Amino acid sequence: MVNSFSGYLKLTDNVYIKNADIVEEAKKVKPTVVVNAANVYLKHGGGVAGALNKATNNAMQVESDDYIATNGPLKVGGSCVLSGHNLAKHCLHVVGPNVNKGEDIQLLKSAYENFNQHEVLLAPLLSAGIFGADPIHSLRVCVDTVRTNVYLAVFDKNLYDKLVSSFL
Repeated sequence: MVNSFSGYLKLTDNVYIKNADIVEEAKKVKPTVVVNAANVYLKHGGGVAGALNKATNNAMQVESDDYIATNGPLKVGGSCVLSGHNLAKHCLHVVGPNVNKGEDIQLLKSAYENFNQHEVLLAPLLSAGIFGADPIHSLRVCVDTVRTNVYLAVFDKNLYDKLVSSFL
């Protein structure tokens, strides 16, 4: 189906990439699904999670605290679907491994498999940024795992340029 995502470069048949702030993209597009770079406790302190939560005026955190009180922590490589608040219909909170916690990078493929439960997503690169993994490797795993239509937002221009110029 035609959609309103604009300005993306096509990497493969189903993976698209743009130098953009995921918060601003979400506000403009109002996608069905925005992906959060979550941790197992849904503590949205920094990185993408801190930015998305701030954009919701902390409503994402309040909802998340209730989710954890009822259900307990997620698994590394796991996910849950919560409200998208003012950003999207839904937020898919996905836990990539955090290398700075010693977590196993093979779980990155499991993390990306959650995307296949949604026909279209706006997402960051999983395990990138403060999660400590190599973003070039994360993009490779994304391409090789996700089969649904994923629109990747990369805020850092220098990183965006490197991801494009090194893509196989």
